[PDB]
Amino acid sequence: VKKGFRAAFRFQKELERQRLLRCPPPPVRRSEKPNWDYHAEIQAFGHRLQENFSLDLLKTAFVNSCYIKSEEAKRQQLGIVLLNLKSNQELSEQGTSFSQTCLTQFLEDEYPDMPTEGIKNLVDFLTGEEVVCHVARNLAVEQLTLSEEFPVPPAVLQQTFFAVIGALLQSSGPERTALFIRDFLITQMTGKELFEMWKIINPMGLLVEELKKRNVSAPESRLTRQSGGTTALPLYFVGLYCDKKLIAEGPGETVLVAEEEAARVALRKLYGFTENRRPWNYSKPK
Amino acid sequence: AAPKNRRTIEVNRCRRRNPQKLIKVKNNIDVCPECGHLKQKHVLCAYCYEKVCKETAEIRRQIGKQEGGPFKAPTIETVVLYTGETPSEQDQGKRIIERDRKRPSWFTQN
Amino acid sequence: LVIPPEKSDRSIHLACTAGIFDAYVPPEGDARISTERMKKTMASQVSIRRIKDYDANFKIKDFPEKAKDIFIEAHLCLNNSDHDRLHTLVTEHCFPDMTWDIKYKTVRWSFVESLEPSHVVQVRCSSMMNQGNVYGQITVRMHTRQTLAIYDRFGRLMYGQEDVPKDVLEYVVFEKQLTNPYGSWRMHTKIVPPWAPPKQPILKTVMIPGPQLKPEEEYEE
Amino acid sequence: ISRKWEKKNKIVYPPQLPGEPRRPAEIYHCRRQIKYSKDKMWYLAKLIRGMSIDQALAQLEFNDKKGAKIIKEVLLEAQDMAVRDHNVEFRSNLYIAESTSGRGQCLKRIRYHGRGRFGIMEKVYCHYFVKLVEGPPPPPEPPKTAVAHAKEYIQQLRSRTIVHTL
Amino acid sequence: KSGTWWDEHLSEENVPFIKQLVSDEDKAQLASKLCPLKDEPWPI
Amino acid sequence: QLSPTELTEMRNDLFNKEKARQLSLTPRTEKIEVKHVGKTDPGTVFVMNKNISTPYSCAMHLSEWYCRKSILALVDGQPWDMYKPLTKSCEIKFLTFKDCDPGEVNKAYWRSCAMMMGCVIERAFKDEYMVNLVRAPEVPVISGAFCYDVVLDSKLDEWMPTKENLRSFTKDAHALIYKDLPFETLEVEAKVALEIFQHSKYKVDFIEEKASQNPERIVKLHRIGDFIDVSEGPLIPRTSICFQYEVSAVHNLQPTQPSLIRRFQGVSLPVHLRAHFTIWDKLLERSRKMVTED
Amino acid sequence: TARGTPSRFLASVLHNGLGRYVQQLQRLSFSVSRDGASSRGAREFVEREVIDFARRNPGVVIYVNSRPCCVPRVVAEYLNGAVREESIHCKSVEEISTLVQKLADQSGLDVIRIRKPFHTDNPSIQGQWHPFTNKPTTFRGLRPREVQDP
Amino acid sequence: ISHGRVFRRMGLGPESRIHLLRNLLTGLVRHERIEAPWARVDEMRGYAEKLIDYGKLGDTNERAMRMADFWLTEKDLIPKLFQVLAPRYKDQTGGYTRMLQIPNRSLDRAKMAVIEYKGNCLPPLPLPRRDSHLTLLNQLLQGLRQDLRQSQEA
Ligand SMILES: [Mg+2]
Ligand SMILES: [Mg+2]
Ligand SMILES: [Zn+2]
Repeated sequence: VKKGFRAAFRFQKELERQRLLRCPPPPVRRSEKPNWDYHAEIQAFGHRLQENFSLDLLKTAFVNSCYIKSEEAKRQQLGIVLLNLKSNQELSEQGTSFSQTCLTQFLEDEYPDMPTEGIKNLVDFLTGEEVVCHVARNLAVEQLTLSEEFPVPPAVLQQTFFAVIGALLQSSGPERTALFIRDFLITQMTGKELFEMWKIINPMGLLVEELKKRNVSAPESRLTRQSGGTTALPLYFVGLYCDKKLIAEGPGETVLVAEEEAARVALRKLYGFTENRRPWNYSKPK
Repeated sequence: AAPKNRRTIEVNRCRRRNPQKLIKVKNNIDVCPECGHLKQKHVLCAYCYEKVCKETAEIRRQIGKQEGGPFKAPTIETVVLYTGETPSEQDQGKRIIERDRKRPSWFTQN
Repeated sequence: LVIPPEKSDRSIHLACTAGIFDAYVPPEGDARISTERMKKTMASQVSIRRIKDYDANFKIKDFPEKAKDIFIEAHLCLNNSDHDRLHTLVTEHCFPDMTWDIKYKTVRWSFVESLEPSHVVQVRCSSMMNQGNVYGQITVRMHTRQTLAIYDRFGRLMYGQEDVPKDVLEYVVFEKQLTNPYGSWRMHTKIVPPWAPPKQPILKTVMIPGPQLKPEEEYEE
Repeated sequence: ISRKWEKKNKIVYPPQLPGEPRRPAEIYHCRRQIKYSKDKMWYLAKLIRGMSIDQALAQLEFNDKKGAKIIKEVLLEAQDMAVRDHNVEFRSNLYIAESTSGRGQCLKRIRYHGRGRFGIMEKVYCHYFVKLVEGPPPPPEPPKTAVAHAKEYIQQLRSRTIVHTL
Repeated sequence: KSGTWWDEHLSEENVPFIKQLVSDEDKAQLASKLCPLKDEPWPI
Repeated sequence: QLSPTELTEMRNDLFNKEKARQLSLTPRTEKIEVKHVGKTDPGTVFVMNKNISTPYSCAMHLSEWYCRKSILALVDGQPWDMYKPLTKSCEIKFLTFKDCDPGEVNKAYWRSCAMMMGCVIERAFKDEYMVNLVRAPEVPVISGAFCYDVVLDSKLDEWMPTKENLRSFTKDAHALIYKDLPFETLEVEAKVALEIFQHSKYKVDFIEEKASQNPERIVKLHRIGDFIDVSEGPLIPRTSICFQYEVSAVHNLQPTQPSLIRRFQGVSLPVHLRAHFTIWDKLLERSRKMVTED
Repeated sequence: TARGTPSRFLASVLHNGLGRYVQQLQRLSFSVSRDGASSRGAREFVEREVIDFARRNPGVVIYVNSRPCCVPRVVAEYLNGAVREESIHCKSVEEISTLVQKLADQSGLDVIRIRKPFHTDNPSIQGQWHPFTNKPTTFRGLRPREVQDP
Repeated sequence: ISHGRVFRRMGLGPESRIHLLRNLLTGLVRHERIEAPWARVDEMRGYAEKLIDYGKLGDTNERAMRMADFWLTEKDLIPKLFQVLAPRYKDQTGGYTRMLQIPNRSLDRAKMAVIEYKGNCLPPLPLPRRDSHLTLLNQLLQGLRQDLRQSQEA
């Protein structure tokens, strides 16, 4: 036995760290965690977003129906109305509608040649659970979300995010909310492909339909480049020629894959979603 | 000749866990149709062999009790008779070994 | 470890008896129901007189409610693994029977309803100062509905169901250490009638092995 | 010393909800202070890894090593306690998920040599550990095939990125 | 998976029968090849 | 009528409905006692569940050696499928291929092989022709080939199978063996069997014959995967028992006045009784000859 | 070393700055002591600097807890769920202010090796190079040693 | 280079090997069934057969009497050999002994086998027996044999 207390304390702390690593604890709410003040968190959230959110509207948006039901159940269990808390269904509907309209208008303005199906699919991708939940988690909406179950379900998180959007629409008008949408949902298209967002099947048929609309002749697929045709690692570049004029070229491992890629490239060119297209203008409205 | 350096645990594992040094799986194990115990195809069943050995030891003890001395080998044949059995015409003229038990089913009186 | 060394001034103190003084005979056809009677009543009256002499503040007419409460509380102790309260509620002869086979099993039990009110059927007491302690035992009959669902160590259902209530008729014998100032009525044991129907079959299938055989031995029928 | 392997038979899992699959039973058994070398016992422990409770017993019964009998006795008692104490319906429905050997407390003795020299011999002792899991033995992993190799090579080729560039 | 040999499952009656069959077949096959020039010979 | 796929779907739906009906009829859990009367492990008592437990479960209470070796179950002196649920307390014995008198085991194995041959023959035909499975004759084992009777389409009146066709049938049978599909058994009533096989006149005739034979007028049915057919008795537990399987004989039965019936013939040997290459070739050559019941 | 430590690529949280800049720091929690000699700098910072920092950063929630502790501490929590804990033990007010400003300026991503000093989701504009980029074409696409119209 | 060496090297020498084989043969003649290591119990099987051949030759033969006196350490077994053992196999021209491998010895894990004289009074040993003729393969082969016999007799 050696005299000392500092070494024993440090080793006890290291042992506690090892025990935590061996038996990870289940996650808990940040509100349940110490150093929490809901009003200050709401105000700081508004200031970080740099927009004049109304406190009452924002709190009603963060209040969900499932939390209200859970609170009523807890009141019934405790035998205790004073829990007349508004749900965020109306704000969620308003925010969802305004966001859909704003995204549709922005996509129509930026890419006029995009068809209605493409615009709808892009709007659905931007308003889907993945993008909306990612944005909410990175904006700490999930921390302020009042939900019965932790972690917050993706549908509840999306509803809370759209309720926040609707509260912003009510508080600061439509233009500020449109700027917020442009800054926080349009940016999610960065580093994304048109067909990576909108998943299509049989691009050749869609290309043929577009050429029929534009009165272009039926495209002809021709092998432009070939390498290692009779090997295990072939490369093919197939070009689509309309009236002996090249409109797109696609590479692939087989002839069918190369032709499909060429059709996809032609569709991207027709819809204006080229890789070297003009970047989205994020400059302030002046 | 002394070793030059200590051999590492990696080399030791590679030597020890080689498939040649591992125990091979025996595929000749079968089931004895009589006693139901496991046996090899080319080896007699241990259960039945032990049973036969016990019976043979009892018979030899009775034979020695009848003989009652060393260097006493009968000049005639030997027949073992169990309870409720009488000497037969074949058994006539042969030394009779009396066993105080019922004849086993496997010990068919041929 | 069976017995402490002899010639010791300190003797082992026992707060309960191994068995019943006289097992009450369960009437045949009692499930259907759900002179000698006078003699049994007189014996019960003698036992009640002894019990009241040792503790006047006692009522046989009110005992069955206390017995039912003790039964329910002891089974809830079985449910929630409250061994201290179970010890306070039952005797040392009864605790091992309840807790020995459920050490690594989950027991879920409830007391839904009582089909018939509990009735005292026999009261008897031990002889005067067997070891300086006089024990009184009361036999009660309960025709109630219970739910049982036992799970194994891995959380798999093993026997019974927690949802469907089933009729249970049972005789419970209670014992109290009258001489002990702090002694109280505790569940001593239960009596299974010979005519009682067998319990429900278990979920799993059990193989009963045949007689073991040595090499020199031969099987017999 | 450490005796944590016996405590693993005291883990009381919570009751399973009806919308859950049936949890296989797990039985831990061990034998301590066996007068045998752990290095020699390792081969016997390895031989019966992943096999069935009957094939393993057959191999141990028809193996000539001294520890085969001890491992067979351990497996027999483990099967008996799995059927009796634990809730295992069929005794043949078990497979050896784990089996291993470890060192134990040993004694040192003096070995005499010539010219007054001597050596130190150690009386080796080993422990045997076994874990049985209810259910048929898991199927052996199929050998890696040419199709799998080609797929992996193509994936490696397609995962290439231009390194040290913009 | 069990090791097998041709006469493992054969009975006492069938043990000599298969041997006789295979011996007769081998003898017939050997005898049938005694006329290479009478059975489609290659050019000499 | 319906397509063959829809007909199989309807038959499977009726089979599952009958299975559910029997399971519902099975009241809760009841304990039955099964006493083992075999030479090995005598005096064993199994406390099993009525209409649920099987002789396979009895062998699993016993050792895996019993499970693999045992092919048929003798219950109260009657043949019983290893997967057929037990209905009452009784006495049980296990029968393997290498028994002293494996007559019942041989019969069950040949019936299972005939059923598999019928299934593969039915499935290995284009939709342009009609395959009408009739019945499996109970030819003795010593004949050397199990046989099944099929009435093909009139377009195939002048058609005869080729060596490539026989090879394709053999490959389909081997694929069925590799699938390891157990021989599910179900004893249904005559009305249920008639409802199941209403589209097949030969099958309903055989069902009527079985109902006439049995005083209770119940008919046994067996299913491998999705193929459902009537059987004359118990079958082997799983298709994995068969090791060497080949169909190399199709004989046109004469006279052909009613229709051109074709008898498909095959020879099989289980894993436990496999044969050498030369012996198997001799058996195949023998089985290529026509086998006729006497 | 690099081989003994994890690594990542340069990135940002929700494309911070593309449309607007959002301060990634969300919460600062100071645990200080009233009588501890090692918390003199922390006490001075709380007295004369924390109010100005709170004014300059309205979007950061600042909690101060004066409890018995030998080692005063500061915990920074960022919008991306990252939590960083730093010690202000025996640090002057200027050092504490510099540390707080550094935590405020940090984006919350793990401070590890960055493989490339640049990041771009559109590396090429005119087209990424392929082996056929600079190669010419042949009439009828004839390969070398190939006869046309055999 | 041991090519064509029918006799193996056992014991302390040739004489020791002869004495060990003689003791094993004497025990076999006495008890008519002995278990021994496989090599040792296999080496003297031919010696036992030739001893039975000498017994058949008879006690009146001087060479046979000398051989019996040598190979039988206990002199009470010579009358047995010349009076009961030889007449028992008088009909047979050979194969008087059965040797069967048994499970290995417990201690040294040695390959063990039991040898016995045919027709002994001791209980019969379990024997390797072929499959019954009623099996599937045997029935198929019997049918093939019947068909081939019919074809031959046709
Ligand atoms: Mg000395
Ligand atoms: Mg030697
Ligand atoms: Zn045996």
